[PDB]
Amino acid sequence: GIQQITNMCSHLQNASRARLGLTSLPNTKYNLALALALHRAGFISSITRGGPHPPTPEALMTYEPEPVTSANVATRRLWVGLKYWNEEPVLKELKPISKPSRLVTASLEQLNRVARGFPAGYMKGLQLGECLFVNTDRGVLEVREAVERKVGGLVLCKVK
Amino acid sequence: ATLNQVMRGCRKPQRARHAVSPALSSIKSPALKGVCVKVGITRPKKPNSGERKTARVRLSTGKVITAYIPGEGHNISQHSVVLVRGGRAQDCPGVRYHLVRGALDLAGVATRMSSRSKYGTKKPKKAS
Amino acid sequence: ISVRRQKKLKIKKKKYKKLMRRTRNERRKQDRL
Amino acid sequence: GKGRIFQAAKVYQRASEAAATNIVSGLPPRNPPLWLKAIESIPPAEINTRPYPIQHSPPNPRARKPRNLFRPTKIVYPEDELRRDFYRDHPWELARPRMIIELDGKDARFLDWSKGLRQRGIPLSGESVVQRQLWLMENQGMTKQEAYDKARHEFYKLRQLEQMERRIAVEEARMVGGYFGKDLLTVGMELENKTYESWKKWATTEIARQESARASMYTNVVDN
RNA sequence: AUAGAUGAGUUUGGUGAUGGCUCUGAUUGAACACU
RNA sequence: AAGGUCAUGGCUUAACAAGCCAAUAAUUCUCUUAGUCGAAGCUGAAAAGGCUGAUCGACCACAUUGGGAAUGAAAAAAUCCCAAGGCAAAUAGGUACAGCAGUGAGGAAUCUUGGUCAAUGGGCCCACGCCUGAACUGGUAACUUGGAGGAAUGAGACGUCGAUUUAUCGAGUAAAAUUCUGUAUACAUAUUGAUAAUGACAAUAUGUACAUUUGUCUUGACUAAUUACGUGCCAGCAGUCGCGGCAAUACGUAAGAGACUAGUGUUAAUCAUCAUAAAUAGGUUUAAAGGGUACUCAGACGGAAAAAUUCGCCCAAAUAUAGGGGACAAUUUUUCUAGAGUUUUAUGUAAGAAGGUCGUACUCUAGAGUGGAGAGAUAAAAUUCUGUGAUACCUAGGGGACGGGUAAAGGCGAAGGCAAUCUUUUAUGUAAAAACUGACGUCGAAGGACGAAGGCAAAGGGAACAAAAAGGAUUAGAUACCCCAGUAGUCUUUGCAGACAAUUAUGAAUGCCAUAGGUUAGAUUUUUAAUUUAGUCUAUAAAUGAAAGUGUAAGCAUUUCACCUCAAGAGUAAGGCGGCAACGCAGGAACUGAAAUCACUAGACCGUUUCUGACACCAGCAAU
RNA sequence: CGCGGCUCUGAUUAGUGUUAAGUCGAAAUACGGUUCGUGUAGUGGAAGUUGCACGGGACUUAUCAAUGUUGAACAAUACGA
Ligand SMILES: [K+]
Ligand SMILES: [K+]
Ligand SMILES: [K+]
Ligand SMILES: [K+]
Ligand SMILES: [K+]
Ligand SMILES: [K+]
Ligand SMILES: [K+]
Ligand SMILES: [K+]
Ligand SMILES: [K+]
Ligand SMILES: [K+]
Ligand SMILES: [K+]
Ligand SMILES: [Mg+2]
Ligand SMILES: [Mg+2]
Ligand SMILES: [Mg+2]
Ligand SMILES: [Mg+2]
Ligand SMILES: [Mg+2]
Ligand SMILES: [Mg+2]
Ligand SMILES: [Mg+2]
Ligand SMILES: [Mg+2]
Ligand SMILES: [Mg+2]
Ligand SMILES: [Mg+2]
Ligand SMILES: [Mg+2]
Ligand SMILES: [Mg+2]
Ligand SMILES: [Mg+2]
Ligand SMILES: [Mg+2]
Ligand SMILES: [Mg+2]
Ligand SMILES: [Mg+2]
Ligand SMILES: [Mg+2]
Ligand SMILES: [Mg+2]
Ligand SMILES: [Mg+2]
Ligand SMILES: [Mg+2]
Ligand SMILES: [Mg+2]
Ligand SMILES: [Mg+2]
Ligand SMILES: [Mg+2]
Ligand SMILES: [Mg+2]
Ligand SMILES: [Mg+2]
Ligand SMILES: [Mg+2]
Ligand SMILES: [Mg+2]
Ligand SMILES: [Mg+2]
Ligand SMILES: [Mg+2]
Ligand SMILES: [Mg+2]
Ligand SMILES: [Mg+2]
Ligand SMILES: [Mg+2]
Ligand SMILES: [Mg+2]
Ligand SMILES: [Mg+2]
Ligand SMILES: [Mg+2]
Ligand SMILES: [Mg+2]
Ligand SMILES: [Mg+2]
Ligand SMILES: [Mg+2]
Ligand SMILES: [Mg+2]
Ligand SMILES: [Mg+2]
Ligand SMILES: [Mg+2]
Ligand SMILES: [Mg+2]
Ligand SMILES: [Mg+2]
Ligand SMILES: [Mg+2]
Ligand SMILES: [Mg+2]
Ligand SMILES: [Mg+2]
Ligand SMILES: [Mg+2]
Ligand SMILES: [Mg+2]
Ligand SMILES: [Mg+2]
Ligand SMILES: [Mg+2]
Ligand SMILES: [Mg+2]
Ligand SMILES: [Mg+2]
Ligand SMILES: [Mg+2]
Repeated sequence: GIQQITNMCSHLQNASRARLGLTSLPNTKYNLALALALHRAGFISSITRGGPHPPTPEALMTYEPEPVTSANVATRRLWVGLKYWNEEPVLKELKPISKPSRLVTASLEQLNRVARGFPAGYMKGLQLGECLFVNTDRGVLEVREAVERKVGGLVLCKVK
Repeated sequence: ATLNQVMRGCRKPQRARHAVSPALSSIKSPALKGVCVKVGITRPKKPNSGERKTARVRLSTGKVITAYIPGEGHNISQHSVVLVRGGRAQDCPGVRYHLVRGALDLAGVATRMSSRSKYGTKKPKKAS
Repeated sequence: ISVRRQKKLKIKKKKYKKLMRRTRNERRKQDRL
Repeated sequence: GKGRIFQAAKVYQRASEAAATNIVSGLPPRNPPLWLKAIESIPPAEINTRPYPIQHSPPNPRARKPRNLFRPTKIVYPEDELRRDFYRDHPWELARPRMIIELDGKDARFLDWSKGLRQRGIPLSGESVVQRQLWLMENQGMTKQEAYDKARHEFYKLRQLEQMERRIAVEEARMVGGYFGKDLLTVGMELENKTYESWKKWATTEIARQESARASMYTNVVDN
């Protein structure tokens, strides 16, 4: 549920605050959807499903993950590579917007307004560097990827 | 508070602040007429010193209040109809009102030159 | 709350506790216990 | 946060920006520091990032929530098990002084343990037996015990000749008019004499304290 | 409707906070005083 | 089952069944207040903004108050019937201005007892026409808004006026004077509101003519703008902070200066200021604010991989017919094992309870014990004990509670709390391996349960301790602190009671973030010592914080419950509930303030520590 | 007519607010000169004070009788502050 996305956001903040080169997440399709969007937006370096121990650092892309079955699904985890440029984490802040207590949904015209830096609904306008990820019927997208495809949906979190 | 606590009515109006002139603020009136029950003197509190000319007025609404008499020298006394407005004497406790100088029986300061509109003083007309 | 301010509540609670003991008899006559 | 803000990694970025424009608007900027162009193309290296350290030993597979992932691991070699076995069977082999000071770090270039225990550059020590044992136990397929006995016996025959040569070398020297200085057996005893005396003085001076304080314990000062 | 988001005086020996009060803006089916 | 109905529905009826809605207030009742609504009015940058509920439109209700029916297509009446009090009426049976204008009263406060049915609308009428306080128009009020309310030139009248560096600085391009305009407005003409005809009253256009006021506030800072004199904590000013005590830019006067202007100030109110009740969007260690506790009904929230259904969600609206998209959401289905649990006697352990004991000391009794005048108390004493033999030293019996060492930053329980010992009895929790169930979870208003000490009630117990009461001292006085004694009470059993600095001044729970040194109970190992699980504490990093500090959280996030909204009054009053009572729960307003409040910094102080100087002291000599 | 609610008034009586210039003590802040506070039960002109348990928002304010070492001679072309 949305609680896992909320844990994924606070965990990545703590892993970047600690300047960790790697970090693990519970293996769920929802966490994978947000991680693929962060990687697609350029905030993380890699995504790899593995066990409770991180794969070999050097051979990370050519890593061969074993098939996921009911005999090991309980130990699978998503390993994320974190970026740090100019003595600063590239994924500094991950502020959630929709929470377990309330799921915030935005319309296409509200996202068009938030994309240019104007408040709309419970959201606020985006500034230089900030990003916004929306969970739509076309997958987890960035607010500028959503307005291009002309869809709304559930707002997940704002990435500074 | 949580969304559930707010939905049940946790947000309530803040406790009201007492007005400067409750006898006028309670009924939205700018001024009220009254009869002078007593005309005497009040003593300021610790810092200031002197004798403040005050009057015990019985408003047309029934309330008995203490009003400050602005200016130097007055004409009202017992059984005198005067107009009361808001504003208080800061150093006098219980004096939460002022008397209008151009009122019914209270006269304006005769030898007043500056701020005549505050003391109900007609222009000397010495030029004409 | 500091000890200085708690002593203000300490006196207000003792004065009240002392008032009820004193007027307990007349409150018992008027059926107000 | 008691620590201070160190911006040592951004001296170039900060210095290059301050030199871009002139403080007196309307004039060309002055010449920058002389070091600005020197490190123009030598940026600092990334610091404070915690990577997955080298795993010198296989990590515990049964662990489901492992801790200390960013902690360096202990370096262990197959020889550690062998060194502990030898030096526990030969404790007095640790009394032979060994120089762990390096000369040029090129010791392992002339070590061919297929020949024997005597190599170039290193002395005949318990390490030679461990390296010779490991070679036999890996190449000739011997077992831990078999390879141990072989390299161990070769090591004894060499030590015996070293001790037999000291005695004979001194015995023949005197047969042709050769005399030597004091030996450890004599020097060692003289040092004990000088130290034994210091104890005698302490005991003699410390016993007088007890006998005096003991006799004075009773309050016999009346002198009846 | 994409220009629209602002402060000030006042607690303390002093400093930083907390927290009210007042002023700064707009207005009235208003009243009163001087005009 | 039958009837009725376009059709549906106990809508109606008969016969059977005992259901249906609700459980967190459905339902009912009391008190207080109010016409409701709209970008209708005001207001904010904004929020499903806030406030109001005038003029405008919509809706509701009412026509002195109360109680009613008929007529009619339809009550949609200022109609009708009835009663009561007011006014009028008496042998009558009218009237109620919340229709227009108007009067009296109340009030800080809101206007003409006009003209016309010419225009628009409505009633009656074959038609013509009649009626219309609807309406249109004239009047009153700066209440508000909009507009006008004068432009250009103006140099030596070699004049005046006020300051003053008596010759400088200002009034001052200001005035006078000169040259133009013809604004509101007045008058005249024409057109028009109206056409089949009808003009109450006025608008617009054109021509001619006219140059008409100043007023008010402020002037220490916030806040634009200064001096002189007078006054002397007086008189007074004051929105906030403040000013005034004899050389006041703060009061009063004079002049100047800064502003708005037919208005200007003040009072009252509303929004905003005020993330100052925070849904958007707050907070509770030390400042307002975490419930004494966690098992729990309602409620909120809560895994993995697929599927059905809703079509929630999105395109996406206009309260959108009909469709599309499939991540997510709701109900449901099937699988999975990471959460949560069960089994495998764990170890360790002052959780709890029952029935029995042990011991050190104390205490009483007895032995006309031994001994033979003191003892105990306190800083010192006194009251007090002792020749009826004390204290001291013993022997033999009885009684009641209490729990030495071990002992630790130790442990246990939801908390309160739990420490001698044997047996009996009780739920959790922790470690390692396997096996098992398969989301069965977290939080939790209320109800119920538990809840320290003191206390109430009853029946026991009674050594010791000890509120009360009393005595002796100390003291200026001494309820007191100290002392001789001493009753409740503490203990046992059964109930009541429910308040605590019930504390980590920190609710419970979940995910997560870098180290170091100890310590508690296990586990693994090459059991040396390392590794590891779950606790606890110390000191730090990143960070966080008002800081103190925290850093297994007061960090990053999330869930849920409780609670807070300036001080003071006040956790008080009244009504209510619980209790035998004591008290508990719940919980205001009036009056009065501009401050209360927290952490830190540097000092000073301490009947505070440790030092350093001085005839400061000690000692000695001399002196008053 | 009765019961209930509500409003006003009431001999007598309680509480609290404000008010520099009165009086009686010295309770708190330092070890405040009896540690201070919480609860509960008494007590005293008043602040106070007593019992019982509890909290630190008081004692972490903590700073050696382990008294501190001939830890391998001397001399050489070695060694040389
Ligand atoms: K508090
Ligand atoms: K009328
Ligand atoms: K007409
Ligand atoms: K001040
Ligand atoms: K659909
Ligand atoms: K759908
Ligand atoms: K406790
Ligand atoms: K006693
Ligand atoms: K006494
Ligand atoms: K530990
Ligand atoms: K914080
Ligand atoms: Mg004041
Ligand atoms: Mg003036
Ligand atoms: Mg201070
Ligand atoms: Mg009404
Ligand atoms: Mg009437
Ligand atoms: Mg009147
Ligand atoms: Mg007509
Ligand atoms: Mg006709
Ligand atoms: Mg004209
Ligand atoms: Mg006509
Ligand atoms: Mg100024
Ligand atoms: Mg003035
Ligand atoms: Mg003045
Ligand atoms: Mg005007
Ligand atoms: Mg608590
Ligand atoms: Mg409670
Ligand atoms: Mg409490
Ligand atoms: Mg299954
Ligand atoms: Mg299985
Ligand atoms: Mg489990
Ligand atoms: Mg056991
Ligand atoms: Mg005898
Ligand atoms: Mg005897
Ligand atoms: Mg006993
Ligand atoms: Mg013990
Ligand atoms: Mg436990
Ligand atoms: Mg629970
Ligand atoms: Mg409860
Ligand atoms: Mg009890
Ligand atoms: Mg009891
Ligand atoms: Mg009893
Ligand atoms: Mg007990
Ligand atoms: Mg009970
Ligand atoms: Mg307790
Ligand atoms: Mg709770
Ligand atoms: Mg512990
Ligand atoms: Mg710490
Ligand atoms: Mg209060
Ligand atoms: Mg009260
Ligand atoms: Mg009560
Ligand atoms: Mg309460
Ligand atoms: Mg200090
Ligand atoms: Mg002297
Ligand atoms: Mg002397
Ligand atoms: Mg003399
Ligand atoms: Mg009375
Ligand atoms: Mg005391
Ligand atoms: Mg004292
Ligand atoms: Mg004391
Ligand atoms: Mg006490
Ligand atoms: Mg007594
Ligand atoms: Mg203290
Ligand atoms: Mg301290």
